[PDB]
Amino acid sequence: PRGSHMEERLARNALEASVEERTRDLRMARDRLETEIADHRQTTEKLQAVQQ
Amino acid sequence: MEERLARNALEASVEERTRDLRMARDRLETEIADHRQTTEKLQAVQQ
Repeated sequence: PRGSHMEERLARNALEASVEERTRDLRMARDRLETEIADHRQTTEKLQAVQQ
Repeated sequence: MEERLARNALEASVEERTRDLRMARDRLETEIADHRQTTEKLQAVQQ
């Protein structure tokens, strides 16, 4: 006993799960990298201030 | 001179971090762009 769009909804669930998990991974990578860039910016700004 | 060598080593370290962070940024930019085109194509095949 199957709905007329059951297979299509299951395919949608599969694709959605994968795409959203990739999205979370890329958000996390982006977060880590922004934090590193901020550390680097603080470091360079402070070293610039003391160079003269 | 010791202070000059230490200075240059720190300078070199900082320039290296700049290069690595730019490489990482460029790569993640491409990854994000590619993912976005996947999501847009996904979304349009439904509607």
